[PDB]
Amino acid sequence: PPVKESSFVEKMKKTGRNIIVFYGSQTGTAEEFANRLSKDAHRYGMRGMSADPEEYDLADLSSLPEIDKSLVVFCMATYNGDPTDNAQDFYDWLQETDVDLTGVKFAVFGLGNKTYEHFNAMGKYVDQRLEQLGAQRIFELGLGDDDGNLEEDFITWREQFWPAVCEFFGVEATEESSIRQYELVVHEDMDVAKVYTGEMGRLKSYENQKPPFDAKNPFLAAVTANRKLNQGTERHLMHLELDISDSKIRYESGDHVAVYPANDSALVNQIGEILGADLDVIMSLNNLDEESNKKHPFPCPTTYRTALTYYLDITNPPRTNVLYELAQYASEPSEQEHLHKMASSSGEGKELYLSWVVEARRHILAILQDYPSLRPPIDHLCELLPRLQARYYSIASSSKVHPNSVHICAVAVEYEAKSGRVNKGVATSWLRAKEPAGRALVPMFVRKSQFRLPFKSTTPVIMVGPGTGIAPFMGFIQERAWLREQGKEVGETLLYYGCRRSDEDYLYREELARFHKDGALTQLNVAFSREQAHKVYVQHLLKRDREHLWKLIHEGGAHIYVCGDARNMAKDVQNTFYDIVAEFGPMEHTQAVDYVKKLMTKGRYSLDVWS
Ligand SMILES: Cc1cc2nc3c(=O)[nH]c(=O)nc-3n(C[C@H](O)[C@H](O)[C@H](O)COP(=O)(O)OP(=O)(O)OC[C@H]3O[C@@H](n4cnc5c(N)ncnc54)[C@H](O)[C@@H]3O)c2cc1C
Ligand SMILES: Cc1cc2nc3c(=O)[nH]c(=O)nc-3n(C[C@H](O)[C@H](O)[C@H](O)COP(=O)(O)O)c2cc1C
Repeated sequence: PPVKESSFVEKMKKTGRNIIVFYGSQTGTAEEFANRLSKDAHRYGMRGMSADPEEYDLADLSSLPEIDKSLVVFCMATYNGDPTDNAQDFYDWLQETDVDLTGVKFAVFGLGNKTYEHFNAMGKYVDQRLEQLGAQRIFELGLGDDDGNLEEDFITWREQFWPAVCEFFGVEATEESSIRQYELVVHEDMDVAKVYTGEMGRLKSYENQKPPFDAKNPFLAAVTANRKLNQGTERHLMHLELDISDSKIRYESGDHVAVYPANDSALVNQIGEILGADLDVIMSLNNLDEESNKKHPFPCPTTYRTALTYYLDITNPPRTNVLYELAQYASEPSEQEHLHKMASSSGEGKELYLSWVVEARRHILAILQDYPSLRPPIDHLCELLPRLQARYYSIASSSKVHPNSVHICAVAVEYEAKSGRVNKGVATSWLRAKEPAGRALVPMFVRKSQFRLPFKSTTPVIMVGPGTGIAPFMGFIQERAWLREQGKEVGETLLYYGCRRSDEDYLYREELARFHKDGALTQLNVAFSREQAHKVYVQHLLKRDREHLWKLIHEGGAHIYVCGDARNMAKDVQNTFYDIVAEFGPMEHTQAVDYVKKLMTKGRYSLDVWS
């Protein structure tokens, strides 16, 4: 229960703001969009501020009309058909309230991914609900699809949004001058005890650990084990064990473990070297808006090296506003023009951004090397880069068997980018380098999920997780085996797993064989996709066992679980379940779909997919 800030409307009145942009974000994408819209206000004679709804009480929206030409914008992401954690309060409020929002003007931009049944559910709800409550829409709902290109969807919406705002309120495009949000303050003689060295919350919080641990106060768990899971050399799949003893962290199979990684030191050093900057300068970036709660873009004071290493994202392709602001620092005309045009909503500038930056997966260093005239000051770059996010992993262990250890099953990311270089996954490269052996510590925390084994030990379980999708099921199988050892009555436990070849990347091969031998796994159905000319996938095995699965589903009350790739595997497995139901019900495809979607609402078809 966070302590709410005082009314955001009064803050707007006291600081001359007429527009406030709220963000529902978990990976920081909606947060950036909000900040971008907020900063935009200035270019149209208005003044905005972005804000975390969790820190506020949206009921004060009814007071917003008290400000002339006032407006509120919501940039909301959706997660599993639900609101972001930080937007749950606001969501619950929209449902319970009956407050009259007459006079309130709003606009909504939703961040979603079409590869989901509930595409932009949050953005759609917020947009619809504010209207039901009496507020009037000032611009159409935005539907950003992260499966195509979200950045482009924002550009398009934004380009139309402002002219519509200006026309309704009768304001002009007062043109654009580079404006810093922070001021640099170099520190020449500061006590080392006050310089952030990578911690996420309070100073020295990593050195002096105190519970409870969470996203703002992660627990530095020792890496007790880090072994290679795959047999061959095509790729690198690994199994790590994080010791959470004395952390008091609670967890259950199905939960996720998040880790705060460190960027590649070489990459950090090269960025500093190409900019001719001294990365060991101790400094702070202080907000020019002395009223804002966001005093720095990241924990300060600190060195540029530490910022680029633990607080800043220096690997993902930079967004258009970043390249736009950096353009001023490119001394070669043609290069200044290419960067400037990256923010176009159409044409060659847009196409170049999509192919040369996004498709080629060029990170900031690559751009600095490919456009050699671009030499921005390090301090402004640090202000522009997005924050380094934590990465989530499906805990591969059962707390009933390993209450003081959190297991991770992950594939190391390393690929040839069309940018011509080899790109390395931040968290996995970092995880892979951690050696059991001070100790190898990993800053982490647990996030509870709704992916859970049936409450009743007798309820049948059908698990589908090819590749790394196996990771929560190792926890499930462990727990189910443990239940049998405790004398309990355990229903059928079926695993449908898949890999390329039994001698290449069959994860947990020995463990799964043991569980099967001992009866913990009623069936171990493995699809080896490359051992023959045609592909053999998990859904092929499900179709093969359609008769039995239907019996378990329709008569046994079986629970279905699907983990892994959400792009193709999940949809294909879902389609196969449609076919099974349709044939054995029997019923028309349309009803089969409803039947399966119903199982999802009744908690009997759960997902843990990602891209
Ligand atoms: C809820 C959830 C559960 C997850 N569970 C697990 C898990 O249990 N095990 C696991 O291994 N992962 C899991 N992940 C994925 C994990 O969170 C990270 O996204 C993954 O490990 C990569 O992170 P990274 O920092 O190593 O790579 P990053 O530096 O974050 O880079 C990731 C990006 O690289 C790009 N990329 C990757 N390959 C290519 C390529 N070949 N060509 C072009 N672009 C490419 C993509 O844009 C990808 O988004 C899960 C993710 C979520 C959201
Ligand atoms: C675990 C997970 C679940 C998601 N579930 C949904 C969903 O149900 N619907 C949707 O439209 N998008 C979904 N998305 C996509 C996000 O809404 C989209 O990537 C958004 O840009 C993230 O914004 P953020 O960085 O501000 O949190 C999901 C993404 C992840 C990683």
